[PDB]
Amino acid sequence: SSGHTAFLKAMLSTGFKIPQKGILIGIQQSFRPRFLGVAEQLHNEGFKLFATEATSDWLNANNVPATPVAWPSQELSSIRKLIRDGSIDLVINLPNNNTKFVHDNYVIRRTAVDSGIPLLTNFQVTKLFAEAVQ
Repeated sequence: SSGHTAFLKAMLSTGFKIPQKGILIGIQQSFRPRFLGVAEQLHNEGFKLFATEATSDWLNANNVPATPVAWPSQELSSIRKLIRDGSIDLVINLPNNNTKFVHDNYVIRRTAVDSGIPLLTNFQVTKLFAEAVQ
């Protein structure tokens, strides 16, 4: 494979650029309790949050606004379309053992990297990305 327009634009970046638009949130259902706090914090900082339907509804039900998106396999807007037109400039995709979503998660991570979008796949990092008031 190769990278294209989105990727080249990323190679022109400085390295200090911090996401501003929206954040796609992908997490295993069972990890919801611990993540809610980080989500709320990201929201309270001006980020628009996007998540797969079930997760988006859970977020909203817990005072954290979020827009639902469809799983690539179940194509609710398309994740690639959002990443493609700049609505999502950061992707949080943490481990998920659900067989039903393993490929979708692979595809989501690959789409982010292919377009030079920062990808957070560890909760530690993600955890500080929010507290840092960043």
